[PDB]
Amino acid sequence: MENFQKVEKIGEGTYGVVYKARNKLTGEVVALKKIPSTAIREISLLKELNHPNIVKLLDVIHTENKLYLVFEFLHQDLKKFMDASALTGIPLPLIKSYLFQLLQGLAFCHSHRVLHRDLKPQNLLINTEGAIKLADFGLARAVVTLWYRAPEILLGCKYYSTAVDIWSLGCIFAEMVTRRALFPGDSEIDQLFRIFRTLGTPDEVVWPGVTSMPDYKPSFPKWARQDFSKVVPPLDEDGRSLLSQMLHYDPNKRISAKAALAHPFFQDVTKPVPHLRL
Ligand SMILES: O=C(Cc1ccc(OCCN2CCCC2)cc1)Nc1cc(C2CC2)[nH]n1
Repeated sequence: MENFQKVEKIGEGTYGVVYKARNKLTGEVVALKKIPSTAIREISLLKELNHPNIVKLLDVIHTENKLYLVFEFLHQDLKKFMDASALTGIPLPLIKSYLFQLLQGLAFCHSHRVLHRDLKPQNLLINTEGAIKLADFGLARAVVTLWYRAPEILLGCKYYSTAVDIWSLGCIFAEMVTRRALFPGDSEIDQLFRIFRTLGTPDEVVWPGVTSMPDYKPSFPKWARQDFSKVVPPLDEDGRSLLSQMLHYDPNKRISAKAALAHPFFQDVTKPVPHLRL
């Protein structure tokens, strides 16, 4: 750590403090996260999971029982960008470009059997060139917001799949379009009931095996499903169809990142430049 000069506090992550810092030898500006042997090995495997839509893990430093993760630095996160764009809304071609790029990043990690598990706007990082990148990939395996949590996790599935990331990204896509969180739960039951109130209480018809899940209760209220036309106006039919497939209850029916990239919604995808004031 004597090789780094702290510049400013980026924020407080799930694991520890994140600083913007300067590497004293290379002159490199990085993000430094201050955090068992199985953790060392899993984190070391993440150093090889390189993709243009994944924030680069430059180095892993284990000293005096403290673990430091050195990452590529980006100037802005999507949460702050969405707040800054609240009055006008993020233009649809930019939303579409960001969703396309995030799906490319997920398709890559998922092809390597690596899940994010905790996607949220705060860990999606953006630059002046129009890129968007996933941060904290694979750290979950190695107040916390529930808004993006998949229903199978809320229902107590211990062995969840890559579909949990598609659910989180669908929630984020809806929030970029409407300028409001889709399911802003403030407890696990409030989160689950908000999902049920919009998508309908799940049953054996739409989700075989749901009633056998660890935290499923037959006493859950039974709410009717709402039309996506009410949920995400003014999104077009291609976007609503894609979002519906990213929000399927059954993780097995939920669209994969690779199949989502082929969706007609992306026929006219482009890579616009965001308006960024740094
Ligand atoms: O999280 C960001 C975006 C960012 C940048 C600078 C910020 O400044 C923070 C507070 N300052 C105090 C005075 C004014 C504002 C805040 C957020 N970037 C990251 C993260 C990572 C790796 C995953 C670890 N890489 N890049």
